Amino acid sequence: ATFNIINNCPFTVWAAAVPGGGKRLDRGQNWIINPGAGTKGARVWPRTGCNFDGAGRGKCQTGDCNGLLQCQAFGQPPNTLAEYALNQFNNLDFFDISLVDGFNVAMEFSPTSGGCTRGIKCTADINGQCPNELRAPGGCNNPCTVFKTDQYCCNSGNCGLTNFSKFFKDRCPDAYSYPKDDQTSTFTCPAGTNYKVVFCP
Repeated sequence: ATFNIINNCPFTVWAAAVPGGGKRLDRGQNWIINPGAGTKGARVWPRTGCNFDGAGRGKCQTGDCNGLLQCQAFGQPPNTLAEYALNQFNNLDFFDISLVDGFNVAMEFSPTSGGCTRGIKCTADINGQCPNELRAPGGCNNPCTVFKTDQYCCNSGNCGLTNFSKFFKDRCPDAYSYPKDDQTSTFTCPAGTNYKVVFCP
């Protein structure tokens, strides 16, 4: 599996991936990663508002991963997430866009190879429309992050759509809006598919 991570936003985005690291992308720049077979628990995300020194150490306003350009850890919300697990189940990759850790930048997460043709987008103006309760510098947090209750965070295994997850779900129906939003947010492709993650598609 190859992932082509493309910045189509009219501002610099510091792509991040675990596994993969990170890369500063001006508009139109891309970054190709090649996660190992069977990678799981993986993410790709955009970061905005970054200032890094020449060693790649500093801070991002959104999606910061322990202050590194080359991420080895997940990012600080809010950050729009491309999540994937290669060869997760019955020879299928399972992939999704998640807003469970908020939204910073619009995203497409789609297969590029001919064996899979259905992908995922989240392109609404979530930052502009974000509930004031959820706003954070550079983005729009999920209520689980903000309020940290079972109702939003699903630790008990029960939860559902809430007013604040519905904000996201109405706008990006194909993305996870809350942890257990599986039924309408789980995408699959045959193992061996290649993908793209596009910021501001």
